Amino acid sequence: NNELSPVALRQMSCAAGTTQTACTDDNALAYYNTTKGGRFVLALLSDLQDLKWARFPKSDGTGTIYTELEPPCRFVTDTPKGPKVKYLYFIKGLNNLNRGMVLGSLAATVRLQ
Amino acid sequence: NDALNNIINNARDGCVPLNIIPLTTAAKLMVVIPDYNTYKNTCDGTTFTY
Amino acid sequence: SADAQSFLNRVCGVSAARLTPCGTGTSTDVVYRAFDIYNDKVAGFAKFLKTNCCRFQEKDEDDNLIDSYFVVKRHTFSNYQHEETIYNLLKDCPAVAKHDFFKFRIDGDMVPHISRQRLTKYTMADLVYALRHFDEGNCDTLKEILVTYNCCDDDYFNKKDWYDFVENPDILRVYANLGERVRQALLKTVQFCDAMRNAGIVGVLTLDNQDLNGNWYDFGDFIQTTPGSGVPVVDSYYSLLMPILTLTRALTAESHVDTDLTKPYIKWDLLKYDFTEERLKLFDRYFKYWDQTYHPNCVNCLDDRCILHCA
RNA sequence: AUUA
Ligand SMILES: Nc1nc2c(ncn2[C@@H]2O[C@H](COP(=O)(O)OP(=O)(O)NP(=O)(O)O)[C@@H](O)[C@H]2O)c(=O)[nH]1
Ligand SMILES: [Mg+2]
Ligand SMILES: [Zn+2]
Repeated sequence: NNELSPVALRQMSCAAGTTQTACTDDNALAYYNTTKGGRFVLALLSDLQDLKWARFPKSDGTGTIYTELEPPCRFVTDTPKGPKVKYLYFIKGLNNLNRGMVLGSLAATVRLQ
Repeated sequence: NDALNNIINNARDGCVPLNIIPLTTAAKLMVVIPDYNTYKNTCDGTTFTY
Repeated sequence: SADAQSFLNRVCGVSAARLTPCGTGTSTDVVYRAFDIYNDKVAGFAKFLKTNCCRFQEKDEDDNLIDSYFVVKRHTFSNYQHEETIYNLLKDCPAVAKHDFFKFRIDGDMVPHISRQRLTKYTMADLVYALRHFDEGNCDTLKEILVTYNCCDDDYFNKKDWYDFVENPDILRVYANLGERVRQALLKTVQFCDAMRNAGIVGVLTLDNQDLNGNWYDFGDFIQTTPGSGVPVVDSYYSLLMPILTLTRALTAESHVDTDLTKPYIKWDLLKYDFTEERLKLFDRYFKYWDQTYHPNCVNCLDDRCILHCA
């Protein structure tokens, strides 16, 4: 038994763009984690189709980082809504264990296709 | 200064390891032999290869 | 009546199946082995006690026992379907042991079994634990492993101070006979990681799910994702296996012409001193899925921790 | 692994 993060995590909210300051209001289901030292997001989901940038606000507000994203992946979801498509992203430099954590939680707690 | 120059110019930028300068440019060789069994396997005869 | 002699020929597959029970009937077998556990209430790398397994050793032409076992286990019905699905997705890899799913009745009810074919007696975790927790008072596992793979003979241990490093420096030559097995295990691990990435499966790799031939099994803690987006976690595996890579000198075959232990050595020119590309090729060949930037020259490191990591 |  070597499980991949039994106790899960909580939350997904805020914004995104494609060229630095292109993040206007909210274009991301920026997913998970409020660590013990502070809010540190892990996963990003996008009902849109192409984004390279985002801006998550936290604590001071003045400190809100223009995150560099990575080339996306695509999948369809088994929501009660029906046909729903996003394009998956992770914050760049995210190590393998964190991606495994968020993928396992997303797949095992909520239904996808 | 002729063998040293000959092996320096073959280097792609002028740098060579220090451990191969006596190995390829020295004129004299010294061998220390513990016993006869080692002697007959290293420098037997009048000319040997190393 | 029946049962034992019918379970025997049901576990017996379709290839040759010359089997003999390991002192059991239809019941399980109990052993003392090493595991790597993390299940939210327990953690560590210790020797627990296995409980649910029936083992059948395999014979050959001259009716003498061989190093091949058929391990069949029983469990619930949901794990049956989950493991069957994952194996069906992963069955074409040449680094995955051959599974066999069947159903057999022990009583009025029918219970499911999963049978794995042609495993060895010990896993890689057993070897790592034996070498990392040495005790000359009781080292039966290490001696058995050494004698079953033609590293030495049973009378080598009649010597005293056979294990010492200062006295008897021949134990280094004795240990250096497992390097090829370790290297083949590393290559099969890389193959398994590639297959998992291509199939879209997420899981964490441990040392006790791989035997001493390199084959993999036990897909009970894996999940499923979209194809092409799989991710294996290989931190504990490589981190725990690292100290054994230099004791056994596993990378000796890399100094020969075609990475073959029967050909002469490579003849580098005496004027070459960079070797910056060979290091990258070796890292990409043996440590492909280790996800942390590697600097061949430690002048480009970011701090002392990175210097330690790359050195 | 002692969750089978
Ligand atoms: N290679 C090998 N391992 C054995 C044998 N008998 C018992 N074992 C031990 O028992 C385990 C049997 O495999 P399995 O239970 O599928 O692996 P696991 O790591 O315990 N996971 P799980 O309990 O989720 O099935 C191995 O991990 C190993 O440590 C044997 O004959 N060969
Ligand atoms: Mg087990
Ligand atoms: Zn570094």
